[PDB]
Amino acid sequence: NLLVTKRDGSTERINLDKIHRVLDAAAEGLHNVSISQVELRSHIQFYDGIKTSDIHETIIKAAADLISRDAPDYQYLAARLAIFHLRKKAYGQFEPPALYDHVVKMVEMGKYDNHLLEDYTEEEFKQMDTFIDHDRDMTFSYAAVKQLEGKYLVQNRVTGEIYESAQFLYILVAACLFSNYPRETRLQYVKRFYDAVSTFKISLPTPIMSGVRTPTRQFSSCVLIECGDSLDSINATSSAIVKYVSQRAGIGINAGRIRALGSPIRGGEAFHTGCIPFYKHFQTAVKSCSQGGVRGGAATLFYPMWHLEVESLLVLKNNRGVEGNRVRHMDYGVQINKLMYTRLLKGEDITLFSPSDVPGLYDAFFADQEEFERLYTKYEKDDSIRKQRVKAVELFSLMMQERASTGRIYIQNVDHCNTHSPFDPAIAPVRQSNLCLEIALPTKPLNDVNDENGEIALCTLSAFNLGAINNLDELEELAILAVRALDALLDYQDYPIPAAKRGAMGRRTLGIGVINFAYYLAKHGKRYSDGSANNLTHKTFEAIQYYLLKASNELAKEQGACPWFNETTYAKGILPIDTYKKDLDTIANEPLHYDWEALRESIKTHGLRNSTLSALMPSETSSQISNATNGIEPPRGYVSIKASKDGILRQVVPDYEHLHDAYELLWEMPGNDGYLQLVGIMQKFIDQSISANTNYDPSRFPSGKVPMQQLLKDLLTAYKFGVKTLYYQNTRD
Amino acid sequence: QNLLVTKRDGSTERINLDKIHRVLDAAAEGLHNVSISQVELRSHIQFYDGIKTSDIHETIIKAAADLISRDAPDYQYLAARLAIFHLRKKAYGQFEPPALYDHVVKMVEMGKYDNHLLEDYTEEEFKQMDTFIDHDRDMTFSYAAVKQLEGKYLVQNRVTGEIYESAQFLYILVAACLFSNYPRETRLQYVKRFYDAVSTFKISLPTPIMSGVRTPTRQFSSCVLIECGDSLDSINATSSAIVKYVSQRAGIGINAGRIRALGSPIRGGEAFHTGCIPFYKHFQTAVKSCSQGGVRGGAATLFYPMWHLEVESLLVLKNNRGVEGNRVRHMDYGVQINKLMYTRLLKGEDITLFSPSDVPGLYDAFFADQEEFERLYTKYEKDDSIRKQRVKAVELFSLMMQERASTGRIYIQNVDHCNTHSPFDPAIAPVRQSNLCLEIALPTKPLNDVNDENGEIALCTLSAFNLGAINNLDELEELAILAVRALDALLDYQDYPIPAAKRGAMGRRTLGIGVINFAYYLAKHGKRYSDGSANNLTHKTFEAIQYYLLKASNELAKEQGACPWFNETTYAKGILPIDTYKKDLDTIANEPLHYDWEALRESIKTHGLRNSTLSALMPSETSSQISNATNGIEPPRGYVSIKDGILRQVVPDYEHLHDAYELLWEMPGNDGYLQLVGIMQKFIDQSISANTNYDPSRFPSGKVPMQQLLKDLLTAYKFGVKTLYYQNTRD
Ligand SMILES: Nc1ncnc2c1ncn2[C@@H]1O[C@H](COP(=O)(O)OP(=O)(O)OP(=O)(O)O)[C@@H](O)[C@H]1O
Ligand SMILES: Nc1ncnc2c1ncn2[C@@H]1O[C@H](COP(=O)(O)OP(=O)(O)OP(=O)(O)O)[C@@H](O)[C@H]1O
Ligand SMILES: Nc1ncnc2c1ncn2[C@@H]1O[C@H](COP(=O)(O)OP(=O)(O)OP(=O)(O)O)[C@@H](O)[C@H]1O
Ligand SMILES: Nc1ncnc2c1ncn2[C@@H]1O[C@H](COP(=O)(O)OP(=O)(O)OP(=O)(O)O)[C@@H](O)[C@H]1O
Ligand SMILES: Nc1ncnc2c1ncn2[C@@H]1O[C@H](COP(=O)(O)OP(=O)(O)OP(=O)(O)O)[C@@H](O)[C@H]1O
Ligand SMILES: Nc1ncnc2c1ncn2[C@@H]1O[C@H](COP(=O)(O)OP(=O)(O)OP(=O)(O)O)[C@@H](O)[C@H]1O
Ligand SMILES: Nc1ccn([C@@H]2O[C@H](COP(=O)(O)OP(=O)(O)O)[C@@H](O)[C@H]2O)c(=O)n1
Ligand SMILES: Nc1ccn([C@@H]2O[C@H](COP(=O)(O)OP(=O)(O)O)[C@@H](O)[C@H]2O)c(=O)n1
Ligand SMILES: [Mg+2]
Ligand SMILES: [Mg+2]
Ligand SMILES: [Mg+2]
Ligand SMILES: [Mg+2]
Repeated sequence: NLLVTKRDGSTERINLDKIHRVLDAAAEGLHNVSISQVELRSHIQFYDGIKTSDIHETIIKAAADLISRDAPDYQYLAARLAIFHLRKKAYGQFEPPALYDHVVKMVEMGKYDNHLLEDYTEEEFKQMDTFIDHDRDMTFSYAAVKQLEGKYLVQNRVTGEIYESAQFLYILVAACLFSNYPRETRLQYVKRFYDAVSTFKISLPTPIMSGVRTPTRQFSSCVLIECGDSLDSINATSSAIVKYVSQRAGIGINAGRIRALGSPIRGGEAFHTGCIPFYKHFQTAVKSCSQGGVRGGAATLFYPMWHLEVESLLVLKNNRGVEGNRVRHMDYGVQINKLMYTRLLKGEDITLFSPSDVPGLYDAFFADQEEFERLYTKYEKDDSIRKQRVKAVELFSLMMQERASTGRIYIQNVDHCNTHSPFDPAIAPVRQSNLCLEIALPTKPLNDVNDENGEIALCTLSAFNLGAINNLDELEELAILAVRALDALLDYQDYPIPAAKRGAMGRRTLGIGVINFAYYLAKHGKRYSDGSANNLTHKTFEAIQYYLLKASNELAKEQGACPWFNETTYAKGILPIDTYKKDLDTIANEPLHYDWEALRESIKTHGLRNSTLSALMPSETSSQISNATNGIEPPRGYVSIKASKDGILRQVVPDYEHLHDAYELLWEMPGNDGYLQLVGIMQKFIDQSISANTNYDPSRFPSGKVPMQQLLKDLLTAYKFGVKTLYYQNTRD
Repeated sequence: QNLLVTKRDGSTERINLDKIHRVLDAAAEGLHNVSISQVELRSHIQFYDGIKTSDIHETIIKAAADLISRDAPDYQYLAARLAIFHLRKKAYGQFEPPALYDHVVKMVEMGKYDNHLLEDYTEEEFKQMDTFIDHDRDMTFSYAAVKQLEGKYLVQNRVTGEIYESAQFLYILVAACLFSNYPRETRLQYVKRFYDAVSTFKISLPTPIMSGVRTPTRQFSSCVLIECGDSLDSINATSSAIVKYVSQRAGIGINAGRIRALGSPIRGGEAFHTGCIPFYKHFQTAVKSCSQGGVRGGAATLFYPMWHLEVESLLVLKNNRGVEGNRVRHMDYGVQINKLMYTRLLKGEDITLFSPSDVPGLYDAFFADQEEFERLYTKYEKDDSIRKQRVKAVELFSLMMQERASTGRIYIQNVDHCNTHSPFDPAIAPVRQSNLCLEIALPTKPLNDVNDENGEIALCTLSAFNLGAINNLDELEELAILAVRALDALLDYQDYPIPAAKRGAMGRRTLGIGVINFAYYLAKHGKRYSDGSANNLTHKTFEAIQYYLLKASNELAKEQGACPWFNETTYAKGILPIDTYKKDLDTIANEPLHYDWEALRESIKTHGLRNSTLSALMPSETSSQISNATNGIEPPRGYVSIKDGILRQVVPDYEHLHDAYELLWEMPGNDGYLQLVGIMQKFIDQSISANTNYDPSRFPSGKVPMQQLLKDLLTAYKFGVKTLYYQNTRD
């Protein structure tokens, strides 16, 4: 005699057969799943007059809780049930409308960009509708669908109303990005690109997934802003942060130029009150807005190791201090070079300077290591220059201690970023990184928010799904599609800050990485830790960079090289294979299989459409769409528990049934050596950097505490193999 | 063995107590009831072998300063002169200052003085200005004055600590700079007259003028008012202007009430608005990012309407019982209230809260049109389609007064009073905010960029009349001419880092001239604050002040032209403050107008005013110490006030007036004080930094009841009080 409340507000007798019908449809083709089990977990929570939507959410939750090693197919059962509900939420029915009718209505509501109706005819929308396979929504895993409804699908962030479905997302991303292409080839690209992303061969980032089709055009994930030593630059930097955080971007801030506490201002008219009060101002700029209504804003701030306030800056995330000297809600990257490590190894002292007191030292730190060492030792001997001496061991230990405590103190090897780089340090040095330490681009400080002479670096991302290819030669066509889409995006999107448009239009920097690398190694029967994957990694990432360059080179023939191509090492006929750190020759003997010399000349002759092409991002969120292992990281477990706005999610490794023994889980590794070696080998070909993690299990160490010696050893090992940056440090609980 | 001292050059010589004694005799000349032996004994015991001669001098300064008392007040002059002696050595290497011209040349060469001085004046003119100077006026400072001189005002290295000048050089060059664009026929006559006025303490100058005017950095406006719009572009523009102006000696008043509430849709729902508090935090770090020109810390007051949707969250931002996520403690706040809000309180009704983005026209009418506000308010209160929240008026007001009592830093602005009794036409240029210390009330316009030419930032330049230095009220005629001319010339002389600020300054040319030594003034007339015995005297006094201020600015309009936007003032329509004051004042004062305001009215309507505003009563907490004045209109805490460390300051003429003063905690309540404020406000163009005071021990169970807090609040409104500054609670 129990009643349920329908969508129209009316009530009718409960019908358990209707629910069974829906469960049957979602369980089609699945193995080792039980409808009864979901029913048992669901029926008990029903009550008189329960809303029909609350019933649907109950059975989704019930199926999601049953995701396990014994029955992994619950990941599709839970996903499909969620898909069913999302259809009702968006369309009021299961079957999606015609694409054209959908677009017209959505443009009328102001949810889609007007250009869609201007750039495509009704005939073309009907033709694009034939490209769409809505049954591909039944190929998602549960974690994927939660990211879709939570972040990616176009929706009202106040109401919660869903406006679209996954395949409309995919086709309109493709339609918008190729909207400026000639009608002779346009739809052919739209279809090819739609297939590539909807069948998970190419992975798209969050701001593209949630942005490309909306009236707000900003799809770059990474924004790099260099701050100058003036109030005008600090104000400009702060404004650019607020504007770009609110428009879907994560921020990298370089504030190393700012003079130290106690420095004179205007000849001594003022006493400099320090960097920390300005860091706080950058922090509130980041936390002032949400990231385009999708997630919270975040930033990583960079400063040199030899900065005079470095001992104060290193403990900014430490919870044991007053608010006066704590800036906890930002991450930090300490910038290091060969000389600093040398002082550590020789057990010597490091001299701290304010960049305002040492002419030329800051610039040489990134561009010229010989000049740096000349100026550094010269200023160390100058009594007239304000300075402070610290033991290198104590300084490094403090850094690694804070890195261990928080996990969010990062390292950037600035010499590696410039000796092995797509840029000439004498023309455009790399002086910072981004939020997740995989981006390395040239920048220039601003004197105003609208300063035409400043440069903010933008990087637009994507990733190759290494688990979705049978041969490395598939990367060629995939690279062409990826490069063309991201490069066309640069002309398509808008730029709230003029200095950012400068860097984007001048360099056209792309950052394309990989996902499902752990799955990839598992299929080849290799491991992270023992070194069995060294040569396979070398072979694999050679193919990736080669086809990326080849695609960008061909696109230069068609549309012209980027305006500032002559500032690259590529322009001088220098390739990544020429400048890598030679210690890599001791850990890999895989030969080059592709014709780089023919490629070298073609680049030297026609140039590149893009100054950078590769960067290995963590893909923490975006990789969940294809149920991939994120980036290059090994999974935590066969069934991982990840975070979400709704609650906890269970995510299964791809093909657990056949590869349960093939995977090497994160905490099954003896140490970081094997991992750091793979990262170094990757870096040989990667244009920018890699979001490299370090991992430590306290229980594997005596007295349950990781010795400082081990931390410093892995740090030096990373530098030895040319690793440019270090991201998270994970400490097991 | 013999005890040695270390000289300045690093050498040593046998200690000579006679040298110290001789220095003490020079500083004690003409003083009474002081003992050199007392100072020497306290100093000698702290001496040690090889003691630096400069540490010797600092010791005898401390010794004299510790003997400052009611019994022997002249130690305040003993300690000061000793401090002046030492400051001479630091700046010149000797007691006697160099010739003015040689000093200026060297300081310009060192980059400590502005280049224009050597361009605008000849060597002959500097030698002539040197004849105006009386360096012996340095011996007329009190100790607190000299501590502010060496600490904040004298040109010095903020990293080194090196002093570069003395007080009379400060005074002569402030005058020389401000009148530097004057015709040579009258220029040096203005320089001498103005130098005499400030060095003999007739006119009091504010901190950024005292520490700024002669330096290469030209920004001397004390108050900067920035209105923020509901957009990121405006928020970014506001943040930039704050950082720039704090760094250049200014205090900030922020209007952030237009910002839509937490939960509001953005771009039709593309985003969820995360609230005002994260932006308030961004403003706080902007204020605290810089020092104020190297002199003191940055500070700001932020303003919002009482009917804002987040008002309950905004009111507790200084409350120390919360996580950092919803606490912005290092800023002050001004709650904006009007008649309709008070009515709901008195009637025991509800107040409806809105986000200004959801109530078209309500925010503007809140300041400009009380009739239209009530129409829109009641209309929107019944609209179900409009997001809203209802709160009992009693509970909302109690929360506000609770946080005001706990912190002392939650302020009140009666926005209707600020626009019905104003030099500005609310239909053209409404007053929508105040400043840091709640005495400034000027028009603003939000910016869309830091370089936006269509925005308006309000700047106010300050000064004060020393009421304890005048013999008759007609001496204000001369002093007003000097004060107005100096501040008006300053506007063309100084620079403007933000274009929107230059717009308001050049367009309205708003000045804020107040008073100091008011407590000393009442004491000389045998009046008190509390009983109402000074109501008519206050009326008579502040009538003369505003009249002579308007008259000075009216004459200045004839000579140089009225301000560009004079047409936006009530003065332009022939309306005077004596026409628009709150009528309840007629019940607490029957003093007639002694000056010809009708003749002035005709003159203003014809020739205009050089300045849109002229009067504002600032607290003058720092600047008043220079003349050893009682600060502003506030009564002293004691005969010896304790304000490097601790300072002792004696009220002027303690010997003859110890019985005439009425100390702060000798008062029954705030009624007598609030009536004086209301009477003052009748003539004041802008507002007054009005304090409320409470002694818990006078109340049952040692706690001031909310009913009493609300009574004083309503009393202030009753008498047309525009703003409320500090609430002081006795310990
Ligand atoms: N009478 C019912 N008794 C039990 N479950 C029901 C009943 N009607 C619908 N459900 C279940 O509720 C869930 C949500 O279905 P649905 O979104 O179609 O709700 P609805 O009220 O039927 O909507 P509409 O009337 O627009 O079709 C489904 O799992 C469906 O099987
Ligand atoms: N052909 C289908 N294949 C898969 N899922 C479907 C199909 N048709 C409908 N669904 C989904 O199943 C759920 C229930 O659909 P539907 O409203 O038709 O049934 P019901 O609500 O149980 O019954 P009714 O609403 O007619 O009382 C919805 O979430 C809908 O999107
Ligand atoms: N009042 C202040 N308080 C604290 N820091 C300040 C202040 N003014 C400027 N700074 C800092 O001093 C540095 C220089 O400031 P800025 O360049 O804008 O002024 P400037 O006139 O060029 O002086 P300088 O010639 O010394 O550089 C910057 O790091 C800025 O943040
Ligand atoms: N991502 C964001 N997170 C939080 N607050 C935001 C964000 N973007 C904008 N805001 C706030 O929303 C308000 C409106 O923003 P703004 O005017 O700059 O953008 P807009 O495109 O004009 O949007 P709208 O048309 O809704 O006004 C401002 O108060 C601003 O601070
Ligand atoms: N030999 C001394 N013994 C004791 N007190 C002294 C001696 N010389 C100076 N003083 C006192 O020290 C204080 C500081 O005086 P002053 O600045 O002139 O020091 P100084 O070393 O004598 O400098 P300078 O050489 O420039 O005259 C004064 O009170 C002075 O009387
Ligand atoms: N004529 C004066 N009137 C008042 N104070 C003076 C006079 N001459 C000097 N002083 C002050 O007295 C202090 C001491 O002056 P001065 O250096 O000449 O004497 P001293 O330090 O005691 O002895 P010494 O000759 O060893 O320096 C200084 O602070 C100086 O400014
Ligand atoms: N929570 C996050 C995650 C990523 N990012 C940005 O996205 C870049 C790559 O991160 P990612 O590949 O994990 O991001 P997703 O696109 O996978 O969400 C980083 O450099 C950040 O700039 C961010 O701003 N905020
Ligand atoms: N600590 C202070 C005090 C005052 N002020 C500014 O000075 C104005 C009047 O204060 P005041 O007259 O007490 O300042 P002084 O000139 O006496 O130092 C206020 O409106 C503030 O804008 C400031 O910026 N910082
Ligand atoms: Mg139904
Ligand atoms: Mg500078
Ligand atoms: Mg001496
Ligand atoms: Mg807007």
